[PDB]
Amino acid sequence: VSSLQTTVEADGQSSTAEKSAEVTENKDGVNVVDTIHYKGLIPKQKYEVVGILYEVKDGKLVDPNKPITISNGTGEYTVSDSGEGEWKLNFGKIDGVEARKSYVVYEEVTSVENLVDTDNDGNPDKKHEVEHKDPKDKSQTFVVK
Ligand SMILES: [Mg+2]
Repeated sequence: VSSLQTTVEADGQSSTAEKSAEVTENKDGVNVVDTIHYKGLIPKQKYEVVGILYEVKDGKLVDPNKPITISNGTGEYTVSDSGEGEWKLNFGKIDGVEARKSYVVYEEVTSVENLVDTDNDGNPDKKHEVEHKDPKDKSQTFVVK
């Protein structure tokens, strides 16, 4: 049993569940970072992260097949001893973040090792996969002025 909660930071402005960060169009691009608060991951195991930034309007993806940007971060993430903790994914300074529009971060977390036995043969045969893909999550959304 596992989950991710995520917090987007756009040009130093952090979103919350209550209130999305507001930024001005940057021209040099908007710096986008996502904090991944993970729960119930397998302790001490290595995972890979794919973060995806989408344009969003009224809690629906505008163009779900055309992400603004995709980040793989450092390429490997280590779970805490408790299975709960935080990782930070940098997207970098992102072009195509436009005035009057909102953007939401989606996250996919996948174990490096097979950790899930799906057929009860006693051997893990599947990677552990956890995601947070919520287009209504203010915590993952920022607004451009
Ligand atoms: Mg198996």
